[PDB]
This record gives sequence, structure tokens and C-alpha cells, in this order.
Amino acid sequence: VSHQQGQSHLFECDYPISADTYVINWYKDGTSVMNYLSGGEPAFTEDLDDRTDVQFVNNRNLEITNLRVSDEGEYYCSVIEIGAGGQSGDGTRYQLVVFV
Amino acid sequence: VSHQQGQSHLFECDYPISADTYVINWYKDGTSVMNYLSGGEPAFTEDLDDRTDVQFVNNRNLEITNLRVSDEGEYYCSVIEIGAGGQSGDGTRYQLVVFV
Repeated sequence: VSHQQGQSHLFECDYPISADTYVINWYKDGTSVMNYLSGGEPAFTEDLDDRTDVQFVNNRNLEITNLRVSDEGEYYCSVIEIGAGGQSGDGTRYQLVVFV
Repeated sequence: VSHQQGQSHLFECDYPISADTYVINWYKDGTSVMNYLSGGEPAFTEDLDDRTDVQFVNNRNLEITNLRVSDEGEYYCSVIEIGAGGQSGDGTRYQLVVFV
């Protein structure tokens, strides 16, 4: 995915969630930039901390409304299901390129 | 770790957990064999499903009391912290050989 700074991007988590209770994290270059427990609220961390232009969309997807060059990197979601037969996995990885 | 079948082994999750709300998973060869949400109960899955000799110890460690040859593989814990500044990471990877 390639964009100019100031554009927006929505990153899609394409991992199936069937459990009633589950956790979602968004990762940037292998570091968690957001965590969420089902029924709770998103907590943005590391590079996405203090960012007013980031949103957790439909309790799943990651929106960066005001892309910076520093937002460049690899992004993916990780899901952990809680309970019997609970599964765990990663969504598709996306390489974000941002130009001036 | 190299053990004869019938021996026991305790796998240690050495990830520091300071957060109040968190999730612990144990992985075997990259596949989750147990999940746990703080305040909840462990759920054993995949190869550890329906094992009466497996236990979640002191709310973090993995005990297999009656090792089978099929139990061999690589094990590690993953922790996800929930909330502001929440981190996530893996414990040390352990390699288990079980022989007849």
C-alpha cells in the first residue's frame, strides 16, 4: 500500500473471530501499537500512542487518518480467542509506504 | 529438555506480567495449546485438549505430568497485556525431546 503523507489508510484484519471473548492486537514491525479485549476499549501504544488521528474501526480494523512518513512499516493484526477450542492467529501483513 | 515417556515436565513462562488484565497462551510448534484470560480459567486446546495429566500452574506455567512421545516439540508462552501502555511478547522457547 502506497500513499502520500496526509492521506488516510484503513488496515483490514482478515482473521475470523467466532469466540464470544477475544483479544485483538495491531502490530507495527512486530511491536504492538494497539490492544483490545472484546467488550472493552482500544488502547493505542508505542508509535500510535498520543496520536489523535488513529481509530479502531468496527471493533476490528486499524484506521490512520493522517499518514506520516514515520508511519511507514509492516502492519498486521493478531487475534486470540478465549475459551474452549479457542484459536489464535495473524491477519494478512501489509507494507505501508508513505511519500512526501 | 530430553525425557523418557512417563516423565513430567514444567514449562516456565518467564515473561514479566505487571498489568492487571492480560491473556496468556501456551504454544506448541506455533499452535496454541492453551489460552487463559486473567480472572478466568485455562482452556487446553489442540494436542493438549482432553489431557487429564496437563495443568496450568500458579496462573502462568505449563505442566505435563505424563509425557508422551507425541508431546515433543517447541513450547513457549505469549503474553498480551490489556490497557494503556499494554505490551506483548513471548517467553523463552523450550525444545522438548521425548523418547520411548
